[PDB]
Amino acid sequence: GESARSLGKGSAPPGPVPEGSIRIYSMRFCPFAERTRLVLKAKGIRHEVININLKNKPEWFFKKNPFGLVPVLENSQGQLIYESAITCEYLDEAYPGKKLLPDDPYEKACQKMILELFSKVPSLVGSFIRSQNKEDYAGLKEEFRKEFTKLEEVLTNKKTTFFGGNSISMIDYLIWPWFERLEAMKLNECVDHTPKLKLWMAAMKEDPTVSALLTSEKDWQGFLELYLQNSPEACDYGL
Amino acid sequence: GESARSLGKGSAPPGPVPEGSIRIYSMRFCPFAERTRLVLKAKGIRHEVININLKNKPEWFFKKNPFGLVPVLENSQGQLIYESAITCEYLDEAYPGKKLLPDDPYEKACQKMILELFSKVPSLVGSFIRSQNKEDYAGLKEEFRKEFTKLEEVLTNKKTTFFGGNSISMIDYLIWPWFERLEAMKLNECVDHTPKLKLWMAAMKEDPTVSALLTSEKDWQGFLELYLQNSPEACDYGL
Ligand SMILES: *S(=O)(=O)Oc1ccc2nc(-c3ccc(Cl)cc3)cc(C(=O)O)c2c1
Ligand SMILES: *S(=O)(=O)Oc1ccc2nc(-c3ccc(Cl)cc3)cc(C(=O)O)c2c1
Repeated sequence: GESARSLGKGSAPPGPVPEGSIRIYSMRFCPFAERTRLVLKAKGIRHEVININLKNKPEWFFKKNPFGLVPVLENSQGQLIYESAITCEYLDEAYPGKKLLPDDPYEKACQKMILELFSKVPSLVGSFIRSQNKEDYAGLKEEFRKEFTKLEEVLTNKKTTFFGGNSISMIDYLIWPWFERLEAMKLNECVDHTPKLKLWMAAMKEDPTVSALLTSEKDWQGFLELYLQNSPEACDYGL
Repeated sequence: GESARSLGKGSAPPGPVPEGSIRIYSMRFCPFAERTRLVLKAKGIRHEVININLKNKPEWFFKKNPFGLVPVLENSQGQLIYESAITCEYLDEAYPGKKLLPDDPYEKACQKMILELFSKVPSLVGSFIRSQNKEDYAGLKEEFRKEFTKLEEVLTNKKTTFFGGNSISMIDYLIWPWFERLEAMKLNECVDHTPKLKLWMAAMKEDPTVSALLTSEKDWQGFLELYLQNSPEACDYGL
């Protein structure tokens, strides 16, 4: 439990990444970094995690990513890779095991097109934070439904359980972390008129990788409570 | 000249793409679609162009891309690919000739990270359109310089003429179309304190692919004049 505690302002910069492992600079409740962690787990990649206190960042972390954002991968050769979708594609290419992206140029482009379709959803988390009452909440639900109908159309067209076929693949993991938090946001009704999307969510929760990393509603709310209180302890909720 | 004229509202949907060619739905002055055209030319890919009148779109074009945006690739097998960066990566993978993206997972990720670094520049075209006087213009220049300093740092770190090395590669073509329009926007002073970036621009203009597709300042201004007048003839400036 204690080894997961975040590194913040004044922490010593970590040592080199050992041969045979890759490191991810992450935060336990960041959906972008969850993408990378899903991919690490799905591909069976040996790794270490350093959590970053994003409310109280170490100065040395800007040497890992000049933008100060997680996720960041660092390997034994000293190479640094950031931007969540880039870290995921890098891992899929650089490591053996289950290929998460198809080899076919067209089918890979399709996955990336679905990812572009999804692009408005992460910024609706900001809309969620700024929603203060029942009227804001009604409008927010409508904003989520609008985006979710687009994803429903993809699953209708394909007639598969997942966004890349009948097997879980990269695209599913790239979109999953925002769906993971719907119940905690009280936005689970927004999939009510998207039945294929609703079944997709149930199938995702049964995926061994997703299940291994899933954070409970209570933990989501614990984190959120502290994060909106602007606590430097938010990132270490539950330790 | 006349074959380049755009298809608009009421035009007949085009026939199938012939075997041996790929089609791009484009517009002659769209920088996103210029990315794809640069890649088609650089890789020596046989193709046909259908220009879309973006101020007066054919209803059938939404069957090619539900979002109604260029570029869109359509091949002889009926597959449709859109989103400019996706069309480019697709072409690099699907076709023979010069590989524009490196094979190495890390160096490919680096190109994509530079692309993410560039992400604010296309939206500064909107800032440009909304700039109405000399005070707005001063602020606009400062906004461009801020982004350009980030790219200057990439070239300083690498000590190469281009963003992916000493040879032109995918990343250069992905960012080029916005730099092509700097002189016409009267923003060429914004590279004055970024000397490596300024030399990059001069080297790009000498690239045979870039040179083959480059549009003159006068044509840029012709298009812009008509586009801001909201003309349905803007897209066909010069015919
Ligand atoms: S910060 O840590 O720099 O960035 C950040 C990380 C994670 C965030 N998660 C949420 C969130 C968490 C739980 C629930 Cl139920 C809803 C939303 C929100 C935000 C945010 O934008 O405030 C996060 C920011
Ligand atoms: S529209 O055609 O749907 O989209 C579109 C295409 C191209 C644009 N080009 C410019 C532009 C052209 C020349 C110069 Cl000097 C500066 C800017 C602007 C815009 C825009 O956002 O208005 C374009 C829109």
